[PDB]
Parts: sequence; C-alpha cells; structure tokens
Amino acid sequence: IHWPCRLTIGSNLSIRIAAYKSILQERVKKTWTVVDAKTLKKEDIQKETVYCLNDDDETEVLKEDIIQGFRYGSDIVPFSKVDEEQMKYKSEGKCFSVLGFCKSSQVQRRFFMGNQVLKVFAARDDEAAAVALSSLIHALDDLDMVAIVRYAYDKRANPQVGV
Amino acid sequence: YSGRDSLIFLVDASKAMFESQSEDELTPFDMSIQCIQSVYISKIISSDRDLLAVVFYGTEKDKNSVNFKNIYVLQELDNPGAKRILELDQFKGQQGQKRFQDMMGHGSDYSLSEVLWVCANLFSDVQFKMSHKRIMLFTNEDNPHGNDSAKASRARTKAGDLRDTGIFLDLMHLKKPGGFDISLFYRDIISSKLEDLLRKVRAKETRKRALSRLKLKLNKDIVISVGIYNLVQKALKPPPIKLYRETNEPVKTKTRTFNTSTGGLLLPSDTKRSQIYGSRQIILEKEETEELKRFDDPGLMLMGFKPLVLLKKHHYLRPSLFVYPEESLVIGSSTLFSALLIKCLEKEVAALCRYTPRRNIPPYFVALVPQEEELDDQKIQVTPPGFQLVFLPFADDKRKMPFTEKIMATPEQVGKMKAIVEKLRFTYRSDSFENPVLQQHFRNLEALALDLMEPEQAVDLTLPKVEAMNKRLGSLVDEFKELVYPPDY
Amino acid sequence: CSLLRLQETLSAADRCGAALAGHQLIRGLGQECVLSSSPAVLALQTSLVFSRDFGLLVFVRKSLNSIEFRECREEILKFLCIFLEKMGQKIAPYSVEIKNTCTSVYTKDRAAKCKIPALDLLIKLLQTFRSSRLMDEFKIGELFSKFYGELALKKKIPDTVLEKVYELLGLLGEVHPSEMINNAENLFRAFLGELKTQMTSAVREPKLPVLAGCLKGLSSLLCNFTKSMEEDPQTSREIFNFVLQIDLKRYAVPSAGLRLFALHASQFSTCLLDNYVSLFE
Amino acid sequence: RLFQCLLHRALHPREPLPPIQQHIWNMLNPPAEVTTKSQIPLSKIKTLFPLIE
DNA sequence: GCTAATAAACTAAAAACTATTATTATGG
DNA sequence: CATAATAATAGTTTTTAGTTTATTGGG
Repeated sequence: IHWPCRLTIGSNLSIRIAAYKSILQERVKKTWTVVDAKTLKKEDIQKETVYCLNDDDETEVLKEDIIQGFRYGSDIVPFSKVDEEQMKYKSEGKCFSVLGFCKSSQVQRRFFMGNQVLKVFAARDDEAAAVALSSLIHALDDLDMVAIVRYAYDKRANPQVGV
Repeated sequence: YSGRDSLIFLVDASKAMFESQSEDELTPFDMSIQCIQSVYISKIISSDRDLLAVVFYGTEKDKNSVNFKNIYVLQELDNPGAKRILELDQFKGQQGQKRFQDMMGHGSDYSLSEVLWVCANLFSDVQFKMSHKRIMLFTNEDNPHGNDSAKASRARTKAGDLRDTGIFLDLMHLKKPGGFDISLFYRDIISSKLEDLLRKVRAKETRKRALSRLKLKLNKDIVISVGIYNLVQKALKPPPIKLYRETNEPVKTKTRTFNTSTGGLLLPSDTKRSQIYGSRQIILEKEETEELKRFDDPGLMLMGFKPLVLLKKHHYLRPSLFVYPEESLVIGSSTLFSALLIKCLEKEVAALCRYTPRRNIPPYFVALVPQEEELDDQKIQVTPPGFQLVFLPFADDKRKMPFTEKIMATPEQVGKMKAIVEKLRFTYRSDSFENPVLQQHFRNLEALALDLMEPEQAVDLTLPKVEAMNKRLGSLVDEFKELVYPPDY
Repeated sequence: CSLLRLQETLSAADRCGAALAGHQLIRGLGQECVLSSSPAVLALQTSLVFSRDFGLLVFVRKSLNSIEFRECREEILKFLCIFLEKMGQKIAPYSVEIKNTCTSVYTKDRAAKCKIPALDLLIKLLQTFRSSRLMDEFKIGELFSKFYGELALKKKIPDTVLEKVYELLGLLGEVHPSEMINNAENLFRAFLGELKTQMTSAVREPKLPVLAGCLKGLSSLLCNFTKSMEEDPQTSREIFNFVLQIDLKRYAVPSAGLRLFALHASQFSTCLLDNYVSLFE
Repeated sequence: RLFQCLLHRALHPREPLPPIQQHIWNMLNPPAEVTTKSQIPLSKIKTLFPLIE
C-alpha cells in the first residue's frame, strides 16, 4: 500500500513520495492450526499462560502486580509498561529524510544491511517534480551518489537509517 | 575465545588525586572519579563479561582484606553493576572527595610494593576464563621514584613478575600530558584517552566465541570445513524479565496447551497440526511438520558459478553472512581457498549453492561474495578472507510495482544537481549511525538506574538538519528546481 | 559434639551471600557425609535427629538460588540419597516429614532450575517407597495428584539429562486407586506417542538420556497390572522392542528397554505367535 | 513440497506422506553436463588434496 | 456510505560456549 | 569378577532463526 511521505532535507527539499516493497516473501496465510488428534477441534483447545510466581505453590498473579525488569549490569532494573512507555521516543510519522551524500564506491555489496529492496516511487501529484527526481536519479548514478536517509517506518515504528 | 577482561582501577589517595601538579584544575580526585564512573557505565551498557576492582594506592587507615598498610580496597574484582555505581557516587564530585576525607582522608601514606601484592592477590582471586587483566592508574606523581630505593626496586621486580604473569598496567597522563614528559621515570616499567573514557561509548556487543561452523559439501565427494558468522546484527529490546510489580519477584508464566472444554492439559501427541483449506482440513503433526521442513543435512552443496556481474541492487535480500575457511576435518581448505583468492581476479564468477542452515530445516540458495585477505596497513583484517553470504531470492521474494515508466529530464537538471550533491557531499563515515531510540533507551536505563534527574536524549549523527546542508550548499537546490509548483507544495 | 558443632557453625557460617562460606558449608557437608559413612548405632540415633533438625534448617533457611545454596544443597540431597541405602524403617514418622520436604523441594527450583538435586529428590523418594509402602504412603495420593497435574504439563523446557519421560520414575507405592488408573491411561497414550517418536531410529533424533530416562520406568511400575493383552497397543509395545541399530557406550539404554521387556514378559501374550525365530535369535 | 503434501493429505490423508518430491527436488540439482566436464578436473583437485584430519 | 493486508512487535527459539561421568577397555 | 579404566553425551548462553502484536482498508 501507499507509504506517503515528503522527502525533506535542508530548508528547500520536500518531495512527496509513496514507498512500496519490491522484495517481500509471501508467507503461508492459513497456519498449521493445532487440533486435538481425537476430535480435530482447536475450539476445544485452550492456551493459557498461568502467570505463576516463584512460590512452592507458585501463586499465579496477573501482570496487575507484575513489572518488566531488565538485567542492568550486575542487577535488574524493573520498568513498568508506562515506565518504559514514557522513556521512549521515536520519529513520529512516516518519516523519510536523507542525511547527505557520498559515493556508493565507499560502500560495498558486502557492506549492506536490511532485508529487502524498497523501490521508493517518484514525486506524488507532481510530474514535473517526478521527472526532476528522475534527473536527480541520473545525477546520483553519475557521481555514485547515495541518498543516506533517516527513515521512520511509520508513526508506529522507530527511525531506521537507510539509503 | 571466551574470557573475562579483569580491569583494576588504581587511583592515588595522598595528592595525585588532589594536587594540580603542573596544571590548574581542581583536585584530580573528582575528574578521575567521573572518568572511572563513565567507563563503568560504558561497560554496563556494552560489556558485562569483564571484572572490575578499584584500589587506592596510598591509605592513611587501611580498608583492605589484605590488611596491609597503605591499602584501601573499595570494590573487589566483579562485573560492572549498580552497587559499584552507588559505591563510587559516594566518592563522586567534591562531596565525594570530602567523604574520602571523612572516612580515610587524603594525604594518605602509600605502600607501592604492597599495592602490587594485593592487586596480585585480587588477580589470583578470579576463578573464571580470563581474557585480559589490566591495571588502570592515574597519578599526578608521574615519577615518585623519590621513595626509598628498596621500594622502587621491589615494585619494579613485582612489575616484571606481573607482566611476566601477564598482568598489565596502565598509567596515563595526569600531570604533564603529552611530549612523553609524564612518567618522568616510571616509564621504566610502563610502555590522551581521558576524552574517550569520559565519553563512555557503550552498547557494543560483539562475538566472543566461535559458532555456526559447517562444511562445503560442494559435490557428492568433496566437503570443506568452514564457519558462518555475523557482524551485522539487529539490535534487540533488552529482555522484559516479568518482576512482581511490588516485590520485584520474577514470574512463572505457566503457559501450556489445554482444552477449553474438559479441563485437561493437552500434549503435542494427542493433538495434531492442521490446515483449514477449502473443503479439507489438511492435518499434520509436529514431526510431520519437521519432515515437511526436513530437506537435507546442513552444509554448502555447490550449485554452480556465477560472475559478480549479474548481482544488482534488486538482487538483494537479508544482510549477508560470512564464511571463513576452516580446517578441522578437511585438510587444504585454507590452502585451496588461498588459491581461490589469488585467482579471484578471475574468480569474479563466485560459488553458487543452496545453503542448508541446519538439519530439519530446508536449504536456501545464497550467493557467496569472495572476501579477500583485505588486511589494512595498520593490520586490520577488514572483510577477512572468506565469502559473504548474499542470499539468492526466489519468486517468493517479490512484491511487484506498477509500471508507470518515467522518462528522463533535460541534462541541465542532472548536471546542476550533480554539482549540488557533490558540493553537498556528506563526509563519509561508516561508524556514524546510532539509533536515537536505542541511545535514548540506554540513557533511560542508566539514568533510571540511579536517581538521575533526567536521561539525556542523545542527539545522533543520524538526525538530518535544515541549515547545515543549507549552508554547505544553500537554497540553490530550490532555485535550480525551476519547474512551476515544485514538490514544495 | 562434632554433629552439634557442624549443626551450629554450619547453621552459623551461612550468613548472607558468601558463596565461599556456602561452599565451606558444602565442605562441612562432606565431613558429615563421611561421618555417616563411619556410623555407630548411638551415632545412628544421634545423626537421625541431627538429620531432622539441620536438614530442615538447610531445607528452609537457605531456600534461595544463591550458588552456595545451589551446590551445598545439591550435595546435601546427594548425601541424603547415598545414605538412604541404610536406615531401616526407623525413617517412618520421619519418612512423611522428608516426603513433604522433598515434594516442596520439587516445587522449588527443582521445578524451575532442576538439577542434580531433582534427581536426588526422585531417587530418594522412590527408593523410600520401595523400602516402605503404605504406612504413610497416602499423602502420596494427593502428592501424585499434583504430580500428574504437573506431569500432564506440556512444558518440556527442563534439562535433557533432567527429563522425566522414559525409564525410571515408577509410581505404584499407593493402592493404585482409580485416581492413578485414570491418570495412568493418559500416561500410557503419551508413552505410546512419544515412543513412536523415539523409534524413528533413522532420523538422528536419539533423545535417549534421562528423556528416555524416567517415565516409562513409571510405566514399568505401572504396566505390571494395566492394559492386558487385549488390543493393538499390546502388539505396539511388543514391537517397541525391535531396535532394543547399534549403540555402544555400554549400550545402557537399549539394554534398559530390553530389561523392561524382561520385566513384563508376562505382559507379552496373545500376539508373540508371530516371528518365533527373529525374537528368539 | 507443501502443495504436494496438501494433495496427498487431501486425496489420501490415510496414507504415509511421500518424500519432499523427486521432480521438484529434481529441478534444483546442479548442471549435469558441468559435472561431466568437471569430474576429470574435479578428480584432479580432489585427489590432489586429501580433505580429512 | 465498510471495514485491513499489515509489519511498531511478536514473545521466541535448538545455537556447543562447555564438558563429568561413564566409559567397560585394564591394575584390585 | 576381577577394580582409580578415561571417551562422548551432555550440562552451557548462545543470536538467531517464526512468533500476532499491530492500521489502511470494498461498501
């Protein structure tokens, strides 16, 4: 689906762009639904996560009285969901902003990272800007230039630096 | 190679933490304390497999298990942790310095040979795989050989023993930085970075031991022992260890399959895998599932040779892994691969295989980028001699685009924007990317481990700007964007 | 006395967390172990109450994951089991005591961080029943009720050499009420399933250790009287001999299966008609 | 392989499952004519270097 | 006028790091 | 049957592998 964004760098550049996945596995849709061998009814199957405590009787307690610890150094630091929910901050929105330029000769295929190929599309609703972006594509190709881009996957995800 | 890097922190107590000593700052006590605190934080975030102990050569009233005179033992050898952070915060800042004055005081008499004795004891205390053992020391007293010559001779003897023992010691500028002036004669047994130590770069985890090694069963006859490794990693969320929100007690979340109907604990045996498709629930089993994934033995079966010219940007997958030649049960692996690398100018036609990761799991086509012995002049083996495992996609690895084929623009645009981009050439730096969420997370952890007022939000190099490139280049990019109604809507 | 001195200083040298202190404690444990190894009848009676008191002391007071406790009480259970060899029935009002203590011990890390203490637990209690049946072996009813509650447990996360499914955890110390019968038929179908899994003896999935090391010995103590020669499962378990491939390494496990086949040779009727010579050779 | 297993368990779920396949497994194998042209130089290298220790 | 098509996170996960004990060989 | 036999069958924390988590969506 459309990944709308404006590729904005500096005080001048802002190009409306819709990103799309090019390389992407089609995973199996219907899963290996485990069913009772003697009735084949997953509906008659329960998956309960009995949050027991470290007790002899291991008294179960919901997360109501449970916090999320973290083994910080030779100790554990517990952060509640709101505690670990306010400490956070990421690039809000479908962010995509190039950091600068460099020759692609500096990097190598052995120096790549990321799992797919993401063909970002041209300018949105601006064919003049689209062909200008095509010419900029050519300009990058001639100089081996790279669009090193800070990319927040969306509002919901963290930023991810890419090119 | 596993091993605990034991590090000892020798800090003076008489004046080397308290005399300016050819400088003008305050007592080096506070700066040294903050330096070591920073490095402790750096280890906590980056390395918790390295033991640490702090010692105070010079002691008016001994705090030492050794009970030797002029020995102040604060923290024993142990991995970094919050108790030690509080321990040092007691002696942090000028308030911590006046504390130091309180319980033991400065101007403390020293016992150098006994200090070597007790730190040797501490080194002997460890019972684990050790990677490195360093004595870290700061002193305004660069050359206190003015002591009795017996003490100096015994100390040099102990130094010969410990470096002979392999114990390492570091003294670094505190009095006369640079010009080799520091350590006017304590250069005899020892043969700047304060900025880095205070900088406490952290959150760096790296391979410690070998893992994931296989063989190159290229044909049905030949195998070649190798090893598969990673240097590109996806940063994790640190483990949310469910603790009792009151009592900080862990959780035994007893999750199992069960029955919603008859109240019985089901098992994978009396249950079956299944696939609700069309008019037939396609049944399966756990070992049935494994077999459906069980294709062949792990290893590298050679499927061909392809030039390093078909590989293109769209020919890309998950980040590549590495193969190093190995000789455990295949003689000549390294030798034959050395032949391959010397004739790699012709071996741009790299190996082709459908790599099987392990047993019970299918193979997958993954190309292999020939890694040379790219050893730098400073002797850094960047891209060690081997093969990078760029993964060959399938028709699975596709999400198609539309085909609104766009045509090129006038060449003046290309030229002016080439001038723009090369004028706006960002300084290349591979080690320049730190994730703001990651960094800020580290800062929250470290800050909300003490009673810190706030965790700093690390302004990362990954953050784009508005005017830095608009002063390195300017608005001539937009003026060059001469088309009516630019994409700046 | 030496017993008293260890009961006190050992109960004193357990101060806060010093694993060095706790392993000098395991050292004094070894001393008491060799003391019991050199026993006297009066020393027998004295060590009985010392066992009660200070074993309960280490049982309750330590009760923590500290490595000192880990190893010290590991060898504590080791010593208790290796002493179980001989007390006589004198451990009868003291049997139920340590029965409950050991059940709770299982409910401890020996459910979470099961180790050598867990097998110590198991062997001690099992040899206890086979040394003493049904004078306090009635609490064991509800004990196994809970056990089967945690035996129907799907969680096979625990350690392989501490797995509990196919050779020794025999359970028939009680009168075999319908409780264990109803639980046991489910146990039996589980045995069938995971043994069928086991005999894929071409798929390089041995899983032999204590995985094939506890609960079909539970079957051994269970199959003695259950599921007579009346159905397909009979011939299935008959077939379950076939491999019992080559093993070497003393081939204990194939020989173990063969020994069980010896145990229930009586249970081998109505189908062994087949394959005279193959079986016999 | 998943598809043909689906066909098995659909038409005849009451059967043991087949192997992965031949034909689908068949179409992954490396070039046979390359093996033919290789076996002589392949023999040269393989006999040239023992691969055991 | 409607109603995914995802993708932050799932919540996990199989890796020898390490090897004591049994090995059943040979004093007993 | 002799009785300290000294190898494999794991013990390990591995990172790293498939986990629904999520919202735009046909009216």
